Amino acid sequence: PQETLNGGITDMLTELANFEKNVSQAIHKYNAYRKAASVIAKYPHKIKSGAEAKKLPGVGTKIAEKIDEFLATGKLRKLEKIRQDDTSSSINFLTRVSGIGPSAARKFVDEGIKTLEDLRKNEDKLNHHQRIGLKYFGDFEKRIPREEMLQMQDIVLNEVKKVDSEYIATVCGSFRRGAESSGDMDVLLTHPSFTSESQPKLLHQVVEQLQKVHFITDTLSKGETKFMGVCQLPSKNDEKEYPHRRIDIRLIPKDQYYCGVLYFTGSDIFNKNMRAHALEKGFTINEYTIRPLGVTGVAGEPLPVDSEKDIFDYIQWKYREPKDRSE
DNA sequence: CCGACGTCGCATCAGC
DNA sequence: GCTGATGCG
DNA sequence: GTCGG
Ligand code: NA
Ligand code: NA
Repeated sequence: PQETLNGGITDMLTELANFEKNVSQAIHKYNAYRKAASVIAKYPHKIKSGAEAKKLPGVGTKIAEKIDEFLATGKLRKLEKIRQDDTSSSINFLTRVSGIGPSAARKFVDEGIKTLEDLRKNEDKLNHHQRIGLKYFGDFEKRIPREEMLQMQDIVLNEVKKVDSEYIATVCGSFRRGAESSGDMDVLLTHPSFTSESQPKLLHQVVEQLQKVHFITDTLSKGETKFMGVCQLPSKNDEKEYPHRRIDIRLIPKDQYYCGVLYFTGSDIFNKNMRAHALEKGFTINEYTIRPLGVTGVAGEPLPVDSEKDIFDYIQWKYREPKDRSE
């Protein structure tokens, strides 16, 4: 619908969510508030009362009472109190640094480290990831327009093919689904020589090549199947430099690749629905495999999958393009 | 009432 | 040194 | 916090 409709409510809930996650360390309270904000963000009416909102799935008595207070007064007392409280605001703010989660942010604030300037003054208290998150603080909160994501895809597919024309690489996420912008880049990689019953630097070689051409600029973490790092499109010799961007690269067994591509293409709602329909047809899908279910509920051996459509055929569903996987 | 709520690879730390 | 827990994305 | 066994 429209922000003007329930943006005040959805903004209030998202702020309460962040405080649960970052200050309370109550991840489930956080996900509850976020779910409430999302169902409400999709409701195509300006909500008039908590009782109206409570009909919606994920809004309960508490959030109904909060909505009543917000509508009548324009604010939530408890959010106003958290907002001004120096400890809570600082903890919440510091978690915006990649690699600083609620635990580190609490420790920093417990010793007087509250601001980016405080972090910048205390480099030796930061691990390598947190230093990189600090270095690119502003860049990492920017969205990536699709035209840039295309240019980034072009570099990644070219360099991957240059290492070995046998690699398969798929940029997934909302971008795959036609998203006009993105938050990071999620690259899924496989090779025929890598199966579930068969890593030989096949991830390292792609990362190295991407580093050798100066696309990947920093490494947050890297092992034999998952890389998290920083990348940046090349400038134009005389043009504002592009911002640095977060990029993940996953190496997946070939026999699990299209289940991985399906899963990490999403959306989250679409995945829940396809998983649900799959159970009601006798199958279980996870990020790795589709397996048939016995009459007693015992999952059998994973079934051969060589394309996304294969999965749809198993469950007797017509192939849905990434565009049409919003839900 | 009261437990579930998504999963996991990797970096780092606790403990031995 | 090694194994397991915890934090984090 | 919300849901549901
Ligand atoms: Na409800
Ligand atoms: Na963070």
